[PDB]
Amino acid sequence: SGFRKMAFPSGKVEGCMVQVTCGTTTLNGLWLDDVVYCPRHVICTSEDMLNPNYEDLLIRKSNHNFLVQAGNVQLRVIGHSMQNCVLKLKVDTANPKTPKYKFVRIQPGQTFSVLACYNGSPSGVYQCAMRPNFTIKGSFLNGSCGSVGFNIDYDCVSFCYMHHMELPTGVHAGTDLEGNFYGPFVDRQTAQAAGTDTTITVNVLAWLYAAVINGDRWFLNRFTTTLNDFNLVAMKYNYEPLTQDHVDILGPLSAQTGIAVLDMCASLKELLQNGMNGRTILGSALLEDEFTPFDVVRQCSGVTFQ
Amino acid sequence: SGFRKMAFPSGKVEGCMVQVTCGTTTLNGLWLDDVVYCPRHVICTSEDMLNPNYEDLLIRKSNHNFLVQAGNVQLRVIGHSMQNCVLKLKVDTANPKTPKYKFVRIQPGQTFSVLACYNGSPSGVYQCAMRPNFTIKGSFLNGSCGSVGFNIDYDCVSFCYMHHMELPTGVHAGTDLEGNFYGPFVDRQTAQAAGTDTTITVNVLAWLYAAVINGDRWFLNRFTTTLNDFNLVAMKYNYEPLTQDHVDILGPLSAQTGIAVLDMCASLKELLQNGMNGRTILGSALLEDEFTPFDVVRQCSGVTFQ
Ligand SMILES: *[C@](O)(C(N)=O)[C@H](C[C@@H]1CCNC1=O)NC(=O)[C@H](CC1CC1)n1cccc(NC(=O)OC(C)(C)C)c1=O
Ligand SMILES: *[C@](O)(C(N)=O)[C@H](C[C@@H]1CCNC1=O)NC(=O)[C@H](CC1CC1)n1cccc(NC(=O)OC(C)(C)C)c1=O
Ligand SMILES: [Cl-]
Repeated sequence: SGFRKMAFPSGKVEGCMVQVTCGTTTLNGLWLDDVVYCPRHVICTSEDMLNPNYEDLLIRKSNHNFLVQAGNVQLRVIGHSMQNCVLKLKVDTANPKTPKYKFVRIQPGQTFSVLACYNGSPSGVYQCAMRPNFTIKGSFLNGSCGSVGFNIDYDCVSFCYMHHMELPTGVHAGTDLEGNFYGPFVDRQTAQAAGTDTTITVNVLAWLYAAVINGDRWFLNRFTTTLNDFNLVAMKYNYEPLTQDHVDILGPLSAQTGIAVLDMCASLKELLQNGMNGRTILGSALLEDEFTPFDVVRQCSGVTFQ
Repeated sequence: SGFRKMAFPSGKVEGCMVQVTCGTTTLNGLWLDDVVYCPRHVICTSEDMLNPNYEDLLIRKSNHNFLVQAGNVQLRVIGHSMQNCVLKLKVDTANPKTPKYKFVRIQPGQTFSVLACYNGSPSGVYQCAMRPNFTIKGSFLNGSCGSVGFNIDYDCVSFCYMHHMELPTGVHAGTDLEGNFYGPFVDRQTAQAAGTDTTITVNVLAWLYAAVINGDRWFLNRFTTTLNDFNLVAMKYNYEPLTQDHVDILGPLSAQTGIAVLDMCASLKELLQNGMNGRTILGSALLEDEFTPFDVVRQCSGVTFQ
């Protein structure tokens, strides 16, 4: 009973956070096995940030220019390389708390937990989504760079995000753990703007299913819709197109509630056209788009992590 | 920048969570030193839960009846006692990952993080407030009992909540770690209901401060109200009275933004009387009351925990 925006438990990632310092710049690093990963802009001064030639900057650095601290213990750096926009520091010590893990690149509309860190120390955890414009709506202050986003499957941590920068209107941009940016952003202190954002329709529908599961039913109507007619209405309110794959993906939730996906779509269509009339769904006065169908199943079925 | 509902890092609690099985009932326990703490209704069947005579049922229990599992490892139970609604199982092994901890009773209006567990394994983490009617709006399925609520200050875990119950309306009740219920609820199957709730005025003001810190300022106005005039209005909308102590507690946020509390209160008065008129504050179309002044200061100044 109840439905909450729920993060993964963070303990397996907490054990991997370290502090990386290069001269006067400090930020967070991820220590897995004998590698520490962090944003490459740890090597820049404020001078360099406007237009850094990173390759050039790194050449002038040495192993001993990188100070890596795990709690009380300094780790000796014995090597360094750059992959895309991340720096990999080989250290002499493998992390005894390294979990089973992999690195993944997620798609827009997918969700993940962020462990916000300052000076190598966990501060807080929260769930967000990769927006269709390839930003995230995070909560990040100066010092948070190198904080990571992740999913847990059973006992395997999938790392999908590392934090690099803030963009206009207080949204955030970063990379996968191979150092490729999500979206068309660069790690440069420069004028950059995200595209116009849209609502993740398939996630809105999953959350309507969560509502029904949790006993909010008032928005169910008597109608059905075609996919074509649903999209005509959705386009008009800046919703992402719903595809047949999305319809198929919502099938398990549809079977659990006995409400056909295109019946739920007719309900959503009406909500978009007429509004909510000051009425709430799962205690929300707007439609929520940061739960995937899998997130809903997980929470409503009680999936747990080893 | 940005502002999210943020839980504490859950790792220190995760290392304390175990599974407690008695006959047909499995739920979660908290393993600290050589004691496992769990809800005493673990000892009941179904006909027991009418009005269970806990003291009598416990006498008939053997230590051997309590199957405590910590990951792959059976903990041997060597004693058992009851304190109010909590069972203390003495086991032959002290938990090596026992953090620094305290047991505290929180006040209504204050927040904490919930680590929702099933079968002694973490499922997720989220932030809650102890409501003025002594319920929490959580997300708990069958198997969740024994999940705890906590705060962390530096390296110290303050355990404030252990989960026992769902009520009608999909809200939740439980005890402190000395086993005393928050509110007038009892641990048996008997029809039980939350009293009427109220909005935590001081928390709504803190969140309006959070919004200003983040540059969301459209609702600010040049007007001022007296405290009495504010309370005349807010009380009509089922908000808690704002006291001078609340005004003092908001001092830091007031000083940080330069906006006097009684200035800010005129915004709140106007938002109550006229609604938001299609706009949002920190992405919400409703007034949020589950951030304390401290939560705002912590998240907006990046304070850290290890
Ligand atoms: C990390 O480098 C860090 N040390 O934590 C920084 C985190 C951000 C600070 C404020 N919020 C954050 O998430 N990242 C930066 O400071 C980046 C560096 C990046 C380019 C390599 N950075 C530098 C300069 C400016 C900005 N952003 C900025 O000015 O944003 C607006 C919205 C004002 C245009 C930035 O992100
Ligand atoms: C735990 O005991 C557990 N095993 O996990 C139960 C957790 C709840 C089940 C679903 N969500 C929960 O939070 N708690 C109970 O089942 C309690 C037992 C407690 C009192 C000793 N319990 C027992 C009977 C009834 C109810 N509530 C109930 O039926 O509520 C509705 C809303 C259906 C009227 C209850 O919580
Ligand atoms: Cl809302």
